[PDB]
Amino acid sequence: VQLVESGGGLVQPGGSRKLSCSASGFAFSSFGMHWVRQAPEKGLEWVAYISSGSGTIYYADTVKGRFTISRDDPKNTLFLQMTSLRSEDTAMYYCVRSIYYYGSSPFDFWGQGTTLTVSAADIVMTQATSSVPVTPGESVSISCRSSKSLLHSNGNTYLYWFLQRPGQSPQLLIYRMSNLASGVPDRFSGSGSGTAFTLTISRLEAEDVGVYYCMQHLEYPLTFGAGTKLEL
Amino acid sequence: IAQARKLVQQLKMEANIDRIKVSKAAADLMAYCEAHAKEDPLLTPVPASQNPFR
Amino acid sequence: PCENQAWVFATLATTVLYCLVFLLSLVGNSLVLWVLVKYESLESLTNIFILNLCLSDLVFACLLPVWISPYHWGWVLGDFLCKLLNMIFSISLYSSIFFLTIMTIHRYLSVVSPLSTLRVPTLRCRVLVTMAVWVASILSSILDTIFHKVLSSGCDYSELTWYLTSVYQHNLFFLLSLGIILFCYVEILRTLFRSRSKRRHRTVKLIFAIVVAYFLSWGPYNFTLFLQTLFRTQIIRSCEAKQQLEYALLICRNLAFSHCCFNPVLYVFVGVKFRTHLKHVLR
Amino acid sequence: VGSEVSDKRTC
Amino acid sequence: DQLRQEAEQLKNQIRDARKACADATLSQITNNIDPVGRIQMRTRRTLRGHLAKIYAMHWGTDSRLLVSASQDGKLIIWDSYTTNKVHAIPLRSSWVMTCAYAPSGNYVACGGLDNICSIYNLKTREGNVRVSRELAGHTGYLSCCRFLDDNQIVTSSGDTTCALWDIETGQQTTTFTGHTGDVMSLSLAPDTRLFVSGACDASAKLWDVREGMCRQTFTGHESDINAICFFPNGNAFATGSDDATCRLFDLRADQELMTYSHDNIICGITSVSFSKSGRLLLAGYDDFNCNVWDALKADRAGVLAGHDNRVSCLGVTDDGMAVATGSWDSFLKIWN
Amino acid sequence: TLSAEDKAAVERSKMIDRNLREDGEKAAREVKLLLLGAGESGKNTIVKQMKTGIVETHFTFKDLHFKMFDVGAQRSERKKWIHCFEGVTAIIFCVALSDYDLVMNRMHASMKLFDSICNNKWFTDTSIILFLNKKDLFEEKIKKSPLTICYPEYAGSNTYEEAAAYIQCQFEDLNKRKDTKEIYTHFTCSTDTKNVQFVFDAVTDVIIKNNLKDCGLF
Repeated sequence: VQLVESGGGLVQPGGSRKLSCSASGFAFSSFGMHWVRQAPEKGLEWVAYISSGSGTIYYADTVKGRFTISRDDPKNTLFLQMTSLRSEDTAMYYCVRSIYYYGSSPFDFWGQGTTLTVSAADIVMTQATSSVPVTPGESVSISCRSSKSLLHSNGNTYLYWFLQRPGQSPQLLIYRMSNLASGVPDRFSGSGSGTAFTLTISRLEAEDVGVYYCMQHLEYPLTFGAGTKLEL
Repeated sequence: IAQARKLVQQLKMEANIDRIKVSKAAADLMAYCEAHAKEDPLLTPVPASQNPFR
Repeated sequence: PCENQAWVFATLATTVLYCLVFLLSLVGNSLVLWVLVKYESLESLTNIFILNLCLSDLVFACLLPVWISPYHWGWVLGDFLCKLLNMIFSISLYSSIFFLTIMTIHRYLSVVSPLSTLRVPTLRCRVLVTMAVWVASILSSILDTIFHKVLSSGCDYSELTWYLTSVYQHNLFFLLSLGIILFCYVEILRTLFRSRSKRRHRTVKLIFAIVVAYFLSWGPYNFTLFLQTLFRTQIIRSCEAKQQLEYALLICRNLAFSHCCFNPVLYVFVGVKFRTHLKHVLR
Repeated sequence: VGSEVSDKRTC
Repeated sequence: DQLRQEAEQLKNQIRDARKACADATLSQITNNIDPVGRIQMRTRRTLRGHLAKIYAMHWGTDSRLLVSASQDGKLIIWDSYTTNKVHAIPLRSSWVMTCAYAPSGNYVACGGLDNICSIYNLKTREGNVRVSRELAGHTGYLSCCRFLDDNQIVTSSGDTTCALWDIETGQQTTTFTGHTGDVMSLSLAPDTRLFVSGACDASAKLWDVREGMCRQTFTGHESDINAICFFPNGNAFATGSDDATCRLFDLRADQELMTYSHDNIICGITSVSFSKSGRLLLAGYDDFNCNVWDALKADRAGVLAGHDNRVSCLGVTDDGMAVATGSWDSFLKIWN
Repeated sequence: TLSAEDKAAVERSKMIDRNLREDGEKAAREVKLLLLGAGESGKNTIVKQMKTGIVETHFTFKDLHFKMFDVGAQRSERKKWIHCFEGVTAIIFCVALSDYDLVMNRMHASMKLFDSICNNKWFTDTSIILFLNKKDLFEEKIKKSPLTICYPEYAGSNTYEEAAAYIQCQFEDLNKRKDTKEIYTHFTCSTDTKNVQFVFDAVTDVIIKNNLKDCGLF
């Protein structure tokens, strides 16, 4: 399972460009796909979403109107056509897959990313602690706050946690505030209720350094957090 | 000699099984269905506060 | 001049047989709709045609009791409501006839060339043909709304020309439908006769009964309407003949409107599949 | 077409 | 023939031991117990989507997901709370008569007239359902399949044998022989140390999974045995036969306690299952409806008559909240 | 009412339903044919033409796909799994005309088997095609071996035509429900190769009758 994106570069303002992502190693036709971008020295931001069956497409109000998403199932490729690029569209776009059924693990695999440089009612998630001095071995608790109650009438609290190692792509840790992602060590535990959440690590190692992000999925648009650095 | 095999089973096993009386046996079945009766959602039906299937 | 001595008898006959037909059609079509919805699947052309014909008959029966009122105290509903109701009437009638014809064509296709029917068509085409039949009925009915007003004679066509046009259109549609039905059923019967078959007597009987019922329902009524459209143009001045023509029109109109209750018996429940499904439902 | 009502009198 | 006469002599001894232990009856003990009232169940969900007869179904351990097998060649994993289809697994052989759900929830199993049990992996890195292993080695059709854990399965076949498999190697760890007819139903004890099998020779046998020998043999029925179900305690089990008669056997007493037979029922019994407390005994029949039997007084206390054909599968959730019946009319129904 | 994840789950369920309907529509085009022949009744001969449990053969003829199910490898009880095959278009049955002499006589056993499946509970409205194969040897065997050794109640000559007609009449006489079921007797012609044509004609007749039944005209 790997996703490689092709495209990007230096584009003059007012121009157009198409980003392509090649997917191999999994059933592409059964997965929904997202575009998530990271501005230089800033947090994550949602762009677009295309579903399996191509029957539901959503965009963020920032890019709606000029950005278009599409998929080609027989060729296993994902497309994003951009028109009238502004100076706020300079970022490194990542491709995230997601499948939705009972017991699924959305936002499980992220791509490597392509750098794109140009010349020159939403739920808000608060992660106040931008940095924490840490030592290997101690327990670390990282919290994130919300504005609206993420506890639906079904009983699921739609909160997601991600890890971004230095020089790497975001990786899923906890989905729906309580369930661990596959391949994640058991020292990660998630809890919380209502609009306040926390993430606890029992024994920190040298491979847990990075930035922690909190995301909601109760309703679109999916808004990310601000990040919490965990340098040692 | 297919019956050779069949023979020993009925002897070694079937003949010698310590068997209890039907009364002791049945008392225990009646008692399970009394201790664990309240938590049965089809004998003592549950309040529409759960019917996870309302 | 002439007096319709038949008016006193016409009022009673309408107010009795219209009510009987309305009740029977309501119960029969509701039963058919329940049976089709609960058990059958909405992907085979037969089910779609049966459901749509039953819905048209149900709408016709629901609108039927309104026309009983003018016989007693005249029409006081209004100008626009009269146009809407008289449009619904024609919509239901023409849709019923067209769906009967299309269903007969489908039966002939299925029997004569079973392999073509074996390959189920796409879902897209079925909705296309259903909408085609409905839009054809809409086109045939749209003239009445804009070409028919409320006058001293209750609701009646403003000009005699549109009356002639509607009567002749009715006659032509009946003739074309009868031709298609006869051709398809004769072909089916000949195909069944060509090869030895088991219990072919039942199918022969039901084809003959269907053709006879359709003719008896829709032939004399149109012939009497054609006689009336000749008398109204005043080519024959026999006042005595009008007295018998009025009674004939009464009987034939009742016979023609009996179709909204006769159709479900001959097209749905006489078959064994729907009858067994109804038997399962009755429990 | 047959929804119209019978004429009580006619000429 | 000397040994043959000895065997008859021992059978006389076996009958004497059983009679000596029958000091009373279950019906003579529950004479003072309060009768169970009329159990009225209503259809909450109707799970549609199958295009042919439904032959088997099984509940998950979470009491929410269930898998159903139909003779169109499809396994569907439903979400009974919302009537959603999580998965639809296409089978290589459309003649499937059994299905199973792993206690963990990672695997489902199916089998039928092709004499192969197929194990499916539901949680893979990709998004599809993959065939993990195809267990072959049986010379007859497969009747029932039950999971012991994620690596061991037990299978009853129509070749008068039951078998124990190790999935990772695909071989038979233990083979059970001693039936004189086609094995039709199989039930696992709560401790997964013993299991009972009902065959076509009107006999039920208690096997030992770790040892591999027939501990006990039960008789009494007059026709084919089609269903078996362990009591929740684990010291009794109920059987269903083609002579319109259920029976409740006992392991510690090695005898039959009660028979559930009426006078207006002449059809066979396809499925038998218990409730959470053991007070009710659900049973499916060929006459298109299911009856609720009271296990302690043998008096009928409910009729479930929402189906249009023979009820072939019947299951109760692990918490006893719902009873789901599937019949040959291609519909599942969740009753509560 | 529903979250985004619930809506996507509903969309996935609705796509599963669409694929299921497409698969069912595709499968409805195929023709189901059971081949419940007798033992040593020339089943190899009848499966020789196509132009560890259930053995399935898929051949096409005149743009109609036939699926044939040979179930003779099952050694268990026929009653327990015989209901799995209700809904088949036809049941191809094969008997050996040259097994009248070879013996329990084979012909009588074939008669009991035919009576068992013709009067079965599930097969009231399922047509049965009967093949009378291995007729080449019968032509020379009837001259040396008279048919009276097996049929004392026979008053015919030793010619092949009369004996074959007697065998066919006796096989068809075992039918009981002669209102919704038909028997299509045919003698296997190796050179003429009309077996597939006969099966096609019988299946077409069954399809026509089923369509008349479904429309409501029956």
